[PDB]
Order: sequence, then structure tokens, then C-alpha cells
Amino acid sequence: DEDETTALVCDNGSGLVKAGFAGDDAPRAVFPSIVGRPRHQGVMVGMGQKDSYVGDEAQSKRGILTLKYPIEHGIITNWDDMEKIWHHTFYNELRVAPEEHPTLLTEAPLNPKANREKMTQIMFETFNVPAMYVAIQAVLSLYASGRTTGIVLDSGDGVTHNVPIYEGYALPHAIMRLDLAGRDLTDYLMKILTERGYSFVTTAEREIVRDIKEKLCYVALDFENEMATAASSSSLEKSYELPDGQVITIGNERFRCPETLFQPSFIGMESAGIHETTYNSIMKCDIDIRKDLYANNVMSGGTTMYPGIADRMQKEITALAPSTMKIKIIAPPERKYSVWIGGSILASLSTFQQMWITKQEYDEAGPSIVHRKCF
Amino acid sequence: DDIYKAAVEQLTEEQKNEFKAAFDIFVLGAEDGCISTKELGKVMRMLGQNPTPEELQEMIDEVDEDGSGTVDFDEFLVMMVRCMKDDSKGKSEEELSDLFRMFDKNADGYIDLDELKIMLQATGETITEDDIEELMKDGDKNNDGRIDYDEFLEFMKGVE
Amino acid sequence: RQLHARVDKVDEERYDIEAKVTKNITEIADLTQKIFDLRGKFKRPTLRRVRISADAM
Repeated sequence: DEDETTALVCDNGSGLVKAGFAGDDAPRAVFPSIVGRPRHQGVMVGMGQKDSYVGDEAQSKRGILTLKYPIEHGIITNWDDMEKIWHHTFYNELRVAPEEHPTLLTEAPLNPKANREKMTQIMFETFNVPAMYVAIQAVLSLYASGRTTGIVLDSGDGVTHNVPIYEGYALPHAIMRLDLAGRDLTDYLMKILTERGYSFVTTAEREIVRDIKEKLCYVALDFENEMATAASSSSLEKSYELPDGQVITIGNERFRCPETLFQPSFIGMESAGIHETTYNSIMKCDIDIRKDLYANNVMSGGTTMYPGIADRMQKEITALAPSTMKIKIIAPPERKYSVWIGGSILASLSTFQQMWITKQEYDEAGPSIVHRKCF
Repeated sequence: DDIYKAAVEQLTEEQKNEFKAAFDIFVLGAEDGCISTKELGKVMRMLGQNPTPEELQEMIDEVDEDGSGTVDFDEFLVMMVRCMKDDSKGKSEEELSDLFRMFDKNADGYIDLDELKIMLQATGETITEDDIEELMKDGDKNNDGRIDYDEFLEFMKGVE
Repeated sequence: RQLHARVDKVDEERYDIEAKVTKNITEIADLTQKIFDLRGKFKRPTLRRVRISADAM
């Protein structure tokens, strides 16, 4: 349907998959990384009804489905379900056949090896894609943001990777990776709202809480002052409408959940928080690198859309940083949608045509080729 | 009379002879049209149907378009070809399928009035907006403003 | 021998177009199956002979 064998770009995370073609500005469609399955016995006959549902089908029919995510903390653990998600992504909504297009997939630099290897195998064996590449999330964010140097703090649904990059090169000894993510904030919000009389323990309830989080929650610039008021007055509560007509209001819980990014102890995690790890990613780099990383804190990934987060991340690191020097945050309206955007940019670069793995080299090496050719 | 073309062309003669065989009850013999529109219900039943009487009175008003009270061959055989499409069936959906995807050479999922008018003027037939509109909403019974695949099949169905 | 290579690869290619139209046919079957579902939702309730013994006696 395209006038060129443009690469397909699929930003497959632990949240939603954003997909479209290289050279465009935006994904053609977005899909929950979900395969749904009925938890009930059918009663009426000739009702259609699938054994399993994919993406938005799984979410739309969720009233009686248990919903599973094949990707956890950035890694595919269930590749049969990813084959279904990709079939849907490519043939039902983008309506393209990867057999005629190179495909670009994304991951964090320390994502366990099985992820990129199984992603490579699925696209070469079930879709028979002519070429593959698995790209770095930080690289993709840097292209989207217009930078070659900076800290990419990618606090999304799966993991926070936090990798410093200078002149387009990794500074791997300074990756302050953290097992704290948007999915934990969602789990925390389900629990804290349960305490308000609105229990959220089932799949339908979990999807509702994620929707509540995305629309009602924030981190603010000053937690203690924000809570001093939110805990004292109803003036800071915000309502939300649930699908069945219930109305829930959230007070200080509205920010106490999200605050776990700065205070991980709220969910039992042992961590300094995302702002200290951002600071250390800069500090652990050489002294002639530090000045450029301080001036370029690059925000990407999920959770970047919480009110007060860009302002707060700059405040928290500038407060740890030395005086005289200027410390700055980069947080464009392209935040979180930067990995997909970077995929489009990267896939299309003329210099990247030497990075793509072809369905030639693949057959001689097998999917393990991804560890020889990508990064 | 032009709808008689769909009445007889897609149908056959011996179909009309079997109509005569099922009809010869009211005309007991050697007569020339003594049939009335009341027992139209009876005469359609003996053809093997499972109808409703509201549709009996409908056909009674779906005929007598000339105000006669008695039924003519064209519109009756047609209401059959409109309901009892016991015709030469008019087409195949491989033939009609290629018809669609050639009209809709784009395979839009629907022959809009675009390709509809395209081929209606490729006919050489003078084709107005009313022409494509009747043809469309006969296909696009959905009245979505565009003939889809089976809309185009049903549309071009029973046609010469 | 050029022909032998040609027939090797073109046997491959006709088998491949075979499998391609086979997938086209399989997806015709499956999409037209969910379409059987769609249109059945609409047309099944009348696949029945009704109002026969209501009055005849």
C-alpha cells in the first residue's frame, strides 16, 4: 500500500504497542499489549465468541475476560501471544505484510537477552520479514528530541532504564537502572483506592485504575506541602466516572501513588528514586562529560505526563548538582511518544541501512544474530 | 412495460407454465382472466409459500399500480423476481465479485457512487445523479451513500 | 542447466503463489466466517416456516 519498502515500526512495551511505518510522524494504530481470555462458561449458542482476544478486542470485551500482558518489565515472556499481537497489528489495523517490509522493534540496553532474540525470531519466522533491527529506547528518544548527548530517563510502564549517552555513545558504567515503573504505580493506586472503599482487584478493575491514573494523578513539585493541603481539605479532590456509573474521588492518594517514583519505599522498594538515579547517571560519567549531561536531562517514556514531573525532575537534580553550573531538563510534547518517533527516524536514516539484519544472514546464524548485529 | 424484462428474462417460460398449472384452480377452464385479487393469497400459497396477509394486501397495492384491481404479468412476475427469485438467478458471485473489484478497481470495501458512475458512463448510457442514486441505494440498501460488495451483488442480482 | 535452476526456482515460486492464494483463501474463509456471524445475526431469525397451523383447522 506504500510506494516504497518502508520499514514498519512497532514500539512494543509492557503497556501499549504503538505501530505505523517509517517515515511517518505518528503510529497508524495503538494497541494494549494484551491477549484476553474468557473466564466464564458460554450459555447461548451461535454467539460467535473467541477463545482468545487481541489488543483492543481484548480490552473492549474485557467484561468477562481475564487479561494478560505477554510483556512484563520490558521483556516478552509469552511469544505466542506476541505473535497474535503482531498479527493483529500488522494485518488487521496497519493492514501491511512485514514479508515485504523491514521491521524495527525496541528495548532497554540491559533488557535480558531473550527479549531481542525472541523478537527477532518471531519476525523472521512467522512474518518472514526481509530484515530486522532491535533498537535502543534511549537512542530512539534522542533522535526524537534532537540530541546526541544527554541522560535518557525513560520511566515507563516496565522499567526505568536511565542511560547516559555522549556524542551518540553509551556510557554503560553509569546506567542507573531501576526496577521501579509505571506498572507499580498502577498497583499502588489500586491498593490505595481500595482503602477509600473502592476495591480494585480484578482485571476490569485494574484497567479502570490505569485509566484513573492517567487522567487524575500527578507528582507535583513539593510533596509535603501538597499533602499538607490535600490531607486537610476536599478542595484538592478530583472525581472520576467508572463504566457502571460509580463515582470515585481521589484526594492525597492522587499524588501519593505517583510520588513513589521519588519515594520507592511507599511500595516496599529499596531505591533512591528516579531523581537520584538521574543525578548519578550524570555524576558517574567522566568530569568532561558531566557538564553536557547536566545541561541535557532528556525525559521520555511513560509517567512523563504526570503534572509537575518535568519541573520536579529538574529541581531534584539541580538541588544535588554543584552551584555555578546550569542544569536543564528537556521534556517536549513528544515525551513517551519518543521511542516510536525515533524508530521512524532511525529506520529511515541512510546510515542505518548498514545496521539492518537481512533474511539471509538470519538463516545462517539463526535469531542469535541479533546479538552480533544490533547492539 | 419494461419491468417485464426482469419478469420473463431471468425467469423461464416453463416457470410460467407451472404458474399456470398452480393457477388453473380459480380459472376452472376455457376462460380468459376471471382471477380476482382477494384469493391472490390462495394463489400465492399454492405456489408453496409461508407468507403474511399484510404482504398479500401489499402485493395487491404493489400491483393495481394501473388502478385495475386485477394483476398484470410484468409487475407480478417481477414481485416474484423481487421476492421469489426463482429465476435463472442472474449471476455468480465470482462473476459479480470481479464486477465489484473492477468497478471498485480500488477495492474500497464498497463501490461508492464513484466507480458506480464511472462504469455507468463507461456504458455510454446517459447517467444522472438519480441513476447512480437509485442504483446505489438499491445496492446500498444500508443507505450509507455507497454500494458495498454484497450490496453490489444484490444490486446487480437478477439483472441482464 | 540454466533451465534446471529456472525450474527449481520457478517450481518454488509457483508453490509460493500457491501458498499465497492459499492464505488469501484461508482468510476469505475466516473473515467470511466472522461475516457469516455478522450477517447471521441479521438473517437467522427468519430461517423458519411460521404461522402455518395457526388457523387452518
